[PDB]
Amino acid sequence: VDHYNVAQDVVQMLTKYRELQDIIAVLGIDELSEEDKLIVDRARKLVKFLSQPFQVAEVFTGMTGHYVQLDDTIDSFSGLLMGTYDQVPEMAFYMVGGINSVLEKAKKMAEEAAELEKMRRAR
Amino acid sequence: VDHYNVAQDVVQMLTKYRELQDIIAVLGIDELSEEDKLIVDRARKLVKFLSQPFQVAEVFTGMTGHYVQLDDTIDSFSGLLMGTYDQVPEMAFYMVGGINSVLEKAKKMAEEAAELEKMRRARV
Amino acid sequence: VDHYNVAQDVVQMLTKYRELQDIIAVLGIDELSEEDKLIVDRARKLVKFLSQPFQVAEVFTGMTGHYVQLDDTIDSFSGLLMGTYDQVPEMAFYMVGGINSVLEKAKKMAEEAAELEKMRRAR
Amino acid sequence: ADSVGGQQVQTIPMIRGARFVALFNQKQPSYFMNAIVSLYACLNGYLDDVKVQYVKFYEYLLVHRDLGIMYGTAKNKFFYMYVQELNYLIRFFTLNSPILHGELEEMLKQHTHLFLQHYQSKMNAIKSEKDVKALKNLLYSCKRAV
Amino acid sequence: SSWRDHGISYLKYLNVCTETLHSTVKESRRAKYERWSKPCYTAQRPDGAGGQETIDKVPIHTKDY
Amino acid sequence: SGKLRLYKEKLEGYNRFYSIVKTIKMVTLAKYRAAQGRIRTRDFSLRYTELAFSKPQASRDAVVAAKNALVYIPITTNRGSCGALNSNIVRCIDSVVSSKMVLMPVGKRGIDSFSKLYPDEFRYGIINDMKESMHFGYATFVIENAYEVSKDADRYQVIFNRFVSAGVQRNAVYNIPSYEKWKEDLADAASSDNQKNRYLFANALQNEEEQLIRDFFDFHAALAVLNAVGENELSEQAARLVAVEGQLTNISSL
Amino acid sequence: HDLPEGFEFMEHKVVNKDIHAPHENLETLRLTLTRQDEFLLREEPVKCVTVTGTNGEYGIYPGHAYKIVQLNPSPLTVEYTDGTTKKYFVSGGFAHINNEGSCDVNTVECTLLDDLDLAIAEKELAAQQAALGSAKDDKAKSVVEIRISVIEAVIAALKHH
Ligand SMILES: O=c1ccn([C@@H]2O[C@H](COP(=O)(O)OP(=O)(O)OP(=O)(O)O)[C@@H](O)[C@H]2O)c(=O)[nH]1
Repeated sequence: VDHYNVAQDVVQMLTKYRELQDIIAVLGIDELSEEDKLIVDRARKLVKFLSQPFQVAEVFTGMTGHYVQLDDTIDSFSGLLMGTYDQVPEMAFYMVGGINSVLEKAKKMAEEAAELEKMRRAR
Repeated sequence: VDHYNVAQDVVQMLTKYRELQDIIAVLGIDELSEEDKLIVDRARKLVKFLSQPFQVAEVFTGMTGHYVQLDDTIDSFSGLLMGTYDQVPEMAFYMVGGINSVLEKAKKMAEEAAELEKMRRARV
Repeated sequence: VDHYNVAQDVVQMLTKYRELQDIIAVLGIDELSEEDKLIVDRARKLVKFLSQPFQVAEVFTGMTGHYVQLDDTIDSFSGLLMGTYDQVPEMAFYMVGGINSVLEKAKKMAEEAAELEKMRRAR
Repeated sequence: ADSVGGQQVQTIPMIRGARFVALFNQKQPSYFMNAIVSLYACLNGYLDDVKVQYVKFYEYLLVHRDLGIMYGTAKNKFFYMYVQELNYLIRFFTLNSPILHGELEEMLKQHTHLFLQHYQSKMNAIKSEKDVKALKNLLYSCKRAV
Repeated sequence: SSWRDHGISYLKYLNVCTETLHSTVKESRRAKYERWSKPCYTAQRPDGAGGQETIDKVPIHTKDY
Repeated sequence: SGKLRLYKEKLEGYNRFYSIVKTIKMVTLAKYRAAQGRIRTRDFSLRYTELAFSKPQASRDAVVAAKNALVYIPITTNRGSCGALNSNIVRCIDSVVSSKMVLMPVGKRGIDSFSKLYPDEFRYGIINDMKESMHFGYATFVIENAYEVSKDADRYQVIFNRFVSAGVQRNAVYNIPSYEKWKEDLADAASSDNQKNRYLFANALQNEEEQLIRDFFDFHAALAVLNAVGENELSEQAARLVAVEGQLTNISSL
Repeated sequence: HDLPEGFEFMEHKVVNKDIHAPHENLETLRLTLTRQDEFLLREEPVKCVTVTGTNGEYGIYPGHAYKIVQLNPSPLTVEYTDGTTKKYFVSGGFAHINNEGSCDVNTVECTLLDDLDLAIAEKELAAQQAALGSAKDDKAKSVVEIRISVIEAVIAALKHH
C-alpha cells in the first residue's frame, strides 16, 4: 500500500509540476503562491532524483553506478514528498543513487564550497 | 404553398448554419458578422425545435409524448423564421410540441428563475 | 545566365507567396511586414502575368492571342521582380503578352477609370 | 518556429544560423579543406558583420582568393587557402590545435577585416541601374561557383 | 499667457508642454518618455462606399494648433 | 487514393494553422506580461477625480431626464480575436438606445459595428495606432472631438473594459457631467449639508477662479480617459490571450 | 445591467474631514504623486512638499488648509521627516491639498530633475528662439513662447542646484 501511495503522489506532483510550468512561463515565476513554489521545488528535485548511474557505464562515464533497493526507493521518495529534505540543494539528487548518496554528495558539496569561501574571502 | 415555402426556408437556413458552423468551430462565434449571429441564433432554435418527445419513448425521455398537427407545425415554424419568437429562450424549444408548448415551457423556466433569484435574495 | 537567374527568382518568390498566403488567412494582410507586403504585391502580379491568351482559344476567351518572344519574357519578368513595374495596376498583367501590352491595358484601364470618374463627377 | 509572423530578434544563435543555412547552398562538391574552414569561420562569428546575401561571395574570396596577399598584409607562414595539401594536416590535426589554431584565426580575422573594408563597403554603396544588376549576377554566380 | 487669447484650450497647452519636456529628456530615457507623446491616431467616419472619411474637428499634432 | 490524399492535406494544413496561432499567443503573451505593470501602478491617479464625477446614481433618471445630446465614447480594439470585449460593448450601447444618444467610438472594429447597427446615432469615431503607450495627448484629442460633436451635451459616457485579474475582465463606465451642470451640482455641495464627502472638495474649487475650475474639469476628465483607454488595452491583451488558447484547443481537436 | 462605476474599483477613497470635528496635530503629510496615470509615491509620509503654482510657490505642511492649485512648469520638492530631499520637475497639472493631512499631485508629466540635461535645454532654447522669428502666425508665436518658457524654467531649476 505504501508503494502505491508514494507512486501516485509522485505522479500527481509531476502532473501539477507540468501545469505550473505553463503558468510560470506565462504569468511569471513570482506569480506562484507559496504552496505552488514548494511544489515546484519538490518536483524539480524528483525529476533530478529519478536519474541513476548504471554500473554498466562505469568505464565510459567513470562515475560508479548504484543499485537502489526497492525499500530504499520508497523511503527516499516518500521523505522527499513530505518535505524532510527541503534544505538539501537541488543538484545533490542529479545522477545519484539512494537517499544516502544524496547526503554524502551534500557533504562533498558543502565541504567543497567551504574551501571556495576561504579562497574568495581571501586572495 | 405555405407548407412548401416554409419547408424550403427552414432547409435554406439549416444550410446556412452548417456553412457558418465551419467558421465557428475554429475561430468562434464572436468572429461572425452582425447578421450572421442572428442566423446562428435562429438556426440553433430551429435545431432544438425539430426535436420532439415520442409517446413510445416516455421511459427514455421521461416526458409525456406530443402529437403535433400539420397545421400547427407549419404556423409555428413560420413564426420562428420571421423572428416573432426571437425573445423566447433557446432551451424552451427543446423537447416540445407546437408553439403553445414552447410558450409554456418558457413560462415555467422564467418562474423557476424566480426560485433562483428570490432564494438568492433570501440567502443574501 | 539571365534566363536561368530570372526563372529561379520567379519560382522562389512564388514559393514564398504560398507561405505568406497562410498568414494572410490566420491573420490579415494588415499584419505583415513592409517587405512581405511587397512580395505579396509582386507575386500576385507574377501569377496574373503568367496567363496568356492563345490564338487557338479565341472562341473560349473572345480575344486575339499573343506570341511572346523569348527575350521579351525574360526582360518583362525581370523588371517586375526588381520593382520597375510596381506602379502599374495589377489587372494590367492579366491575360496579356509582353510588358508593352501590359502598359497598353493600363492606359486603357486608366482611361476608362477616368471616364467613370467623370460620369460620377457630373452626378 | 516562434517568429513566423513577427519581427525576429538578431541574437548570436540566429546570426550564425542564417549563415550556416546560406553556406549549405552549393552546386558542386566542396573540397574538405574549403568546407571545414568556411564552417569554422562561421562558427566563431567571423561572418556576424557580413550580410546574408554576401556570404557566398565572402566564401568564394576566402577559397579562390587571398585578400591578405592582394593587399600585402598576410603574415601567416604556411597556413594559406591556396595550399591544397593542408587538408590532410587539418584531418590529422584538428583546427582547434595549437599547430593550426593560431594561424587559422589570424587568416580569418585578416580576411574578414579586408572583406568588410573593401568589398562589402562598396556593395552597400551601389546606386545605379546597371551596377545593381551586375552585383546580382555576381552573387548568383558565386552561389553556384564555390 | 498669450495662447488663451487665440482660443487655444488648456488641454492643448498641456500637450505642448509635455512634448517639449520629453524633447528635453536625455537620449537614454527619451526612448521611454518620447513614446508618451507621439500622437499616432486619427478620426474616421465610414461612408456609404466604405471609405473611412477622415474628420478635421480637432488637430492631431501640436504644430496644427 | 484521393480520399487519403485529402485527409493528409487537411491534417498538415491544420498544423500550419496551429503554428501561425501559437506564435500569436507568444506575441500577445509578451504584450500582456509587459502590460501587467499597470495593476501595481494604478488606482491612485483618479482619487480626486472620484470627488468630481463619482455620482452614485440610477440608470433611468439620468437617461430620461436629459433632453440634450448624450455623447457616448465606447472603446474598441482595431483588430479582431479578443474574446467578447468588443461584442459586449455593442450590447451595452443597444440597451441604452435613445433619441439623444450619439456614438463616437474608438477602434477600427468598433467603427465597423456601431456604424451599421446605429445609423441614426453616429457622428464619427477615433482610432489609435498601438505603437505608443496610451498618452495624455490621445485622451485630449478624444475629449476635444467629443465636445465639438455636441458642445451642448448633457453628459459624456465612456464605456471601456476593466482588468481585475488575469482572466476576470468586466465592462466599466465613466460619466463626465457636462461642466454647465457640474457647476450647478458643485453649488449644492458647497451650501447644503447634503453631499458631505464633496463639501470640502467642493468649497476649495469654489474659492478658486472659474478658469482654474474649467481647467480642473478638463484635466481630470482627460485623465479619466487616460485610464479608460489605458485600461481597455490591458483587458484586450487578456482576452486575446484567453481566446487564442481557446482557438488552439479547437485546432488540436480538429 | 448595473454598470459598475469605474471609480468603484478604486477603494482608496479620499479621507475628507468634517468641519466641526476636533483638531489633530499631524506630524506627517500623505503625498500621492502621479504622472500620466502612474503614481510614483503611494500615500508616502513626508515632512513637507514645495510646489510652484500659478500665483507663486507653496510650501505644504501637515494640516494645510483644503485648497486646489493649478501647477505650472516647474520643479517640485519633497522633504521627508528623516531629512532627505527629493526633487522632480513637472510640466503641469493640479495639486489637491486636504485639511485631513493628504496632498495629491497629479501631473501630466513628472520626471526627476536629474534625468534632465542642460546642454539639451540650451540647444532647444536656441532653436525655439530662431523659430520664433519665423513663426507662421500668432498661434505659432504663442506656442514657441510656451516652449521657451518651459525650457527657461528647466534651465533655472538646473542652475539653482
Ligand atoms: O482679481 C482677482 C481676484 C481674485 N483672484 C484669485 O481668486 C482667489 C481668491 O481667493 P482667496 O481670497 O481665498 O485667496 P488666497 O488668500 O487663498 O490666495 P493665495 O495666497 O492662495 O494666492 C485667489 O486664488 C486669487 O488669486 C485673482 O487672481 N484676481
